[PDB]
Amino acid sequence: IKFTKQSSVASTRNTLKMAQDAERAGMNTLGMLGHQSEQLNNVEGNLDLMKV
Amino acid sequence: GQQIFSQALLNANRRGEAKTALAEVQARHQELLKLEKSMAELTQ
Repeated sequence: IKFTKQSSVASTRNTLKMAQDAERAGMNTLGMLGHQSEQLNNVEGNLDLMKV
Repeated sequence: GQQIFSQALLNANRRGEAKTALAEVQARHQELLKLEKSMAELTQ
C-alpha cells in the first residue's frame, strides 16, 4: 500500500519538475518572439521607406 | 473463582479498506502515471 503511495509521490514530483521546465521554455520563447516581433517591425519600417 | 481469555476477529472493516488501500493506490497511481506521461510530452 505504502509502496504505491511512495511511487505516486515520486510520480507527482517528476510531474511538477517537468511542468516547471516546460514553463521556463515557454517564457523564453514568448519573450524571444517579442524581440523578433520588434525586429520585424524595424524591417517593416525600412521596407515602407524603400517603397517611397 | 475462575478466569477468562479474549479473542480478536478482523471484520469487513479490513476485508474492504485494507484491500482498497492496494487497489485504490495503484489505480489512482494509474491516473498519475497518465498525467506524468502527458506532461512529459507537453514539456518536450
